[PDB]
Amino acid sequence: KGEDVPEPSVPESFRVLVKELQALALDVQTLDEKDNPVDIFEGLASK
Amino acid sequence: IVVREADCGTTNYISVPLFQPDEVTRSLRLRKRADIEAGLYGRVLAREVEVLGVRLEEGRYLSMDDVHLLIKAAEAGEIQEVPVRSPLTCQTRYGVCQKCYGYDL
Amino acid sequence: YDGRTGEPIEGPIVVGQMFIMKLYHMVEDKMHARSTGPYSLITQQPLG
Amino acid sequence: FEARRPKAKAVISEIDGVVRIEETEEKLSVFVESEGFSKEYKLPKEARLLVKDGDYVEAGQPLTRGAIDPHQLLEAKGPEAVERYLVEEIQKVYRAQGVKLHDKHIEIVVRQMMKYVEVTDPGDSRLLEGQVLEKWDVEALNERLIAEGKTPVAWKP
Amino acid sequence: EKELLEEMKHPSRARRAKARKRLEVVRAFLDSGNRPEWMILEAVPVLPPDLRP
DNA sequence: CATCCGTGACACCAGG
DNA sequence: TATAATGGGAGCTGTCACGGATG
Ligand SMILES: [Zn+2]
Repeated sequence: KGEDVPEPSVPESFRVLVKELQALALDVQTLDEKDNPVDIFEGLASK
Repeated sequence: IVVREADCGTTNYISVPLFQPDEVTRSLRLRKRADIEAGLYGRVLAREVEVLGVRLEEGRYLSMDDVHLLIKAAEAGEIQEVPVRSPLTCQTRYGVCQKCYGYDL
Repeated sequence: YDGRTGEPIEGPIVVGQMFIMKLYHMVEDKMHARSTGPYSLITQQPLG
Repeated sequence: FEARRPKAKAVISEIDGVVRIEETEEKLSVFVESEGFSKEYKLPKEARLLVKDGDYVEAGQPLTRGAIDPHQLLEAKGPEAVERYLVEEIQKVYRAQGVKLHDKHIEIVVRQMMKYVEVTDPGDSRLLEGQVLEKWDVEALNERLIAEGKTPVAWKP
Repeated sequence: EKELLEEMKHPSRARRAKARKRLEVVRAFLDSGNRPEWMILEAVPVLPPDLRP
């Protein structure tokens, strides 16, 4: 379209790492500076 | 390790020797030019140096000519070691500062 | 003689017949480029 | 770079003193004698010596020839000595092969090697004797405890 | 933690060392908030199927 | 305060 | 668904350093 490229987002292989660690009974939590969880899966995996 | 600031304000430094003991254990002889250059070039003087009638000020970035001058001074017996800012003594957390590192070679 | 000028090479040059082979590593088989293409199942990264 | 105890390790003096050789036809030892102390270094008979008898040797000065154990040099002579030794010994190899290379980079790496410390007395802190932590963190804790007026942590490099 | 701190004052060097080694794990679990029993699995997780196609 | 032993790690791209 | 049956079977051959166990 002739537009400048957008700022990127989380690469999928890090989501794969997080899920393969959860499969090892390890909770990996992306946090903000207030130590509140950040959802890199955009709610698609939280009930 | 990144250059994270311009100066950590440390007063510490290292002293690059211009002489090494002879393997004969006889005396101290001048180091090789290339070795002194790899030890001093592009670095920041941590203290005032006055040799051969030239003032090399604190905070000065030693150019190659400054190194050749210091070698000449050591040959004339006016200096045996050079005080110099170094990452060994930088106090920047998670890296080093600009003065301690020195030149971008 | 330099073919571009007709002047000679300033010195005498070694010239003679040599046996030279064309090895199996031809650029026709190796030049490759890609804008976008297939990606991998689990990693979603480009194939190799 | 791995700070490994060399195979052909040189024997260094733990303290200062004067050299006293004692070499039987079958065995050999070297004695460093202080004003009120004496250290015995029993080494094999065929080891090359660097000490003329009756000489004054610094702490950590090599008696035998060979490569110095960096950890022994650290205990004997301190961090500045180990940094000097590592930088110079690496540069010896690089100069030998004709490679020009600035001490800056080796010093960066050595700085990362000297990054940690070992607690010797916890003082008024929650730390433990033998606990390993970062020099920066123990120095921050000690500055906060000196601000609080408490006993700081005694740490070893 | 209290028993191990008492052990840390022992004249033996090896006993002090082993007390420190145990107390480091104890204090890791304490400061983190993890129950030790969680090192034992009751519900084994299952990886999403697209990651094992 | 040693020896013995189990467990890590052992270059990059390419095509395969 | 019924005779009796009752303990396996390969393995196949680095090089070093490090931290922990034992002895
Ligand atoms: Zn600095």
